[PDB]
Amino acid sequence: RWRFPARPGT
Amino acid sequence: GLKAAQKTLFPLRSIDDVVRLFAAELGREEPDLVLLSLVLGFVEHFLAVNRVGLTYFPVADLSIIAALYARFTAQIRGAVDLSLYPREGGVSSRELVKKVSDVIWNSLSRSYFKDRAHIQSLFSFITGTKLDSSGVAFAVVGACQALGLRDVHLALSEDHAWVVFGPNGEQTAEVTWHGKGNEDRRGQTVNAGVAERSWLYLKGSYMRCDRKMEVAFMVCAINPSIDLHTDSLELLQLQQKLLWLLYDLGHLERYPMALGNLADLEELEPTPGRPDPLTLYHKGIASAKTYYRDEHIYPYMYLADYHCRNRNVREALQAWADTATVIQDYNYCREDEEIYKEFFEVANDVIPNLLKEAASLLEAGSQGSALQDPECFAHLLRFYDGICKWEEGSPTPVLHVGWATFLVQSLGRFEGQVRQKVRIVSVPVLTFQSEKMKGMKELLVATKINSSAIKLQLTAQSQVQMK
Repeated sequence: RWRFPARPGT
Repeated sequence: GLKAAQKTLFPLRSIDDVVRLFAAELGREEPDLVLLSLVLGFVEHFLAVNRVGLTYFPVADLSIIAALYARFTAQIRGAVDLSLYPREGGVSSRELVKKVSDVIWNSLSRSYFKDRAHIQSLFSFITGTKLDSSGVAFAVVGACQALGLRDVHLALSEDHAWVVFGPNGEQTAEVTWHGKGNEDRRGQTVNAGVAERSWLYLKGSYMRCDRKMEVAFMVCAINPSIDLHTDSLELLQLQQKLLWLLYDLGHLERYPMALGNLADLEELEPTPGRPDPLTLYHKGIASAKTYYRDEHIYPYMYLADYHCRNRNVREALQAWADTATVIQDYNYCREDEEIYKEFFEVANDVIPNLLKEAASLLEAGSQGSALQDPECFAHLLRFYDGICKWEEGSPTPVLHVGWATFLVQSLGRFEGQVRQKVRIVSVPVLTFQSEKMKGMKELLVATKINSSAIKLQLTAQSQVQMK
């Protein structure tokens, strides 16, 4: 999937 | 575009050769964002997307990288005619930035899943005509550098990206989309969002990158995921080494989230002779306090997640309390849903699971339990106080009855004798900022908490069932 770069958590 | 001195390290045959390239570029007047993003994307493609044939490292030949570089620069130079947009005095115009944003946007595949992994780099843009949300903003900044527009820089909040430019770097422009089913605002400033005190625009305490920090962003944007269960060790190592390179040069000083990321990688695989993860998490918090008015949420979330993973209940609760003390001074707005989801998961899943285990361990005779520590009960109360204060003055509510059962359960995990020790005072000792928690003070020390009364106080609900 996609997470904003360097957001914490999984 | 590519100068002779940029080419001498190719071919890149290892992680360390990629690090050497980054070192060389970070030593130049301005690191070449296009070169570096193409290299990362190439290496990521062959280590995470398609590992067929891999024996050690995907060798990056100059001919291959230069041809991708040339495709990018040809596309941007041909589509953006600079003569149409005269530049006074090292300053780009809003019209020029919008033109570059339109060229990138208009190049993308008509229809694709925007939420995929591995679509962050200029390698994805060239080979797949696909970019994720923040990738579009990075690509606009890389295009602007390739055009000679030294004043155009990446701006980052904790959940969005845009650009700054112009006289003194003081202008802002939207260049990409945010979230799912929001309306484009490309070309516009971020001033309405700053004025409304949303988390998305950090009350104006967002990051204004220089070129070195744009390099740090692309490094943080590396995605080692191969699938849901497997990461590339190679890409983890590369990311970790590049982050230390940037750290040593000073380029993470103003980048809290990168410091958290580095701490996370050190916990997974410690580098001998480097700072502990905790030191790095604290450095991230210090960066937010020093450069961003202590208006960031994620420095504290990074710290809390580390304590949670290590089942340090006390320190996890303290860091989530600190998280909530930041959010309390924001207004919850329409496009802040990601941080609502994070608070919801902590209050209604993560904390309940931590306290359930703590309850079992206390039953088995644990000593020094968070459940027998009034300071830990105070941190739980401070967490909810900050969320209630966040809701005050907001255009959209936060709390609802689906929070209330978890609050009652969590409160109940501390015995009355522990709860009684906290002294709640007006302006272990705790002061509440929120009107909702002030009204709940009375209920917090009974041996058996009054569930219905708590529910009434936490929510907009003011009546009970008629029959």
